[PDB]
Amino acid sequence: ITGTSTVGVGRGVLGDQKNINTTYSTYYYLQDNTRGNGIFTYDAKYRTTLPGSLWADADNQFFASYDAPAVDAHYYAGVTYDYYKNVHNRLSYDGNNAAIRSSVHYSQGYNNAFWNGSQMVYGDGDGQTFIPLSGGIDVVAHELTHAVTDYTAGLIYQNESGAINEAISDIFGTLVEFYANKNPDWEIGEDVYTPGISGDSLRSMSDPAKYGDPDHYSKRYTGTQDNGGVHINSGIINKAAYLISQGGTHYGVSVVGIGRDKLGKIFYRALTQYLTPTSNFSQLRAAAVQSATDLYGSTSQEVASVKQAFDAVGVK
Ligand SMILES: CC(C)C[C@H](NP(=O)(O)CNC(=O)OCc1ccccc1)C(=O)NCC(=O)O
Ligand SMILES: [Ca+2]
Ligand SMILES: [Ca+2]
Ligand SMILES: [Ca+2]
Ligand SMILES: [Ca+2]
Ligand SMILES: [Zn+2]
Repeated sequence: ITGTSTVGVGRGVLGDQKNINTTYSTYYYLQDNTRGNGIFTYDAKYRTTLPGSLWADADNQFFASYDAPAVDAHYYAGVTYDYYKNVHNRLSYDGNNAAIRSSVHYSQGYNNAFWNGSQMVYGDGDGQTFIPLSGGIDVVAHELTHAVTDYTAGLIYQNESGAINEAISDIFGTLVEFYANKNPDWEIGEDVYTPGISGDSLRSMSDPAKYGDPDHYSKRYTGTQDNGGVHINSGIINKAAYLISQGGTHYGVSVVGIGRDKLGKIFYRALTQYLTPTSNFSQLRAAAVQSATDLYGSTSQEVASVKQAFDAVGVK
């Protein structure tokens, strides 16, 4: 909407206070004009029609329980925009500052979040498996990264390409979580998963097997559930990414870590210059090796480490 840029204040899902960019025209709307062509947050009102209504508030204060998922979706979309712009020189998900749209309060007891082809969508959870999912910065960045993937490599959402698609979202979700630097880790969704259980998460990149996911190509799932295991087999690539960054010895294969920034540069280049809609794991290995070669040179430690990591997870 047309209006003047303002700064509201509120509390997120975890009870933390933050400032948010809003727009004033009669009401204060969750419309952040400071980033690209805007970040817009909508109320789905417990229903499934999308996007719902642009979030309107009378006083620019967002401290109601109902406000919390909107505050975090809006704010963490901003952080994710900043990561892509500042770290990768990418302007929004399409590279041309497309408006970023999110809807919260989707459906009832909805234990998931997704990119629907046009926007991000967040359930509130059922209060047992999840609390409102926008409370996780890794979750928000995971969802926006699906949009980046769709506009770039275009990895088809099934089987190996789909598992790469998922891993790309977990990798950048995690790198955004480190960028914001609040309780960062290599776990996925820990901030909004199972409020009654401490110390767990939906997935782990450092040890995917902790939550039943494969950490070696020999353990890949090839059934039909979960689109051919896109959230399962992602563990193989998540493990490789973790090893590239942090190092370690996995099934006897030692990897020299090169750090998060270089992991991010290598995978961003692979995503945007080499991967295609049908890439499999072997082709991802080749893309990451080529990307590291471009950035650091054929004889570099970075290239050697990428090879070590894929060797470690059984991907040739
Ligand atoms: C980071 C998580 C908290 C949320 C994350 N959600 P996600 O991977 O975006 C869900 N994916 C999804 O719904 O894809 C199906 C789809 C939806 C809409 C259009 C096209 C395809 C997840 O791992 N979900 C688990 C699952 O769906 O099994
Ligand atoms: Ca208010
Ligand atoms: Ca964390
Ligand atoms: Ca995390
Ligand atoms: Ca938990
Ligand atoms: Zn996903």
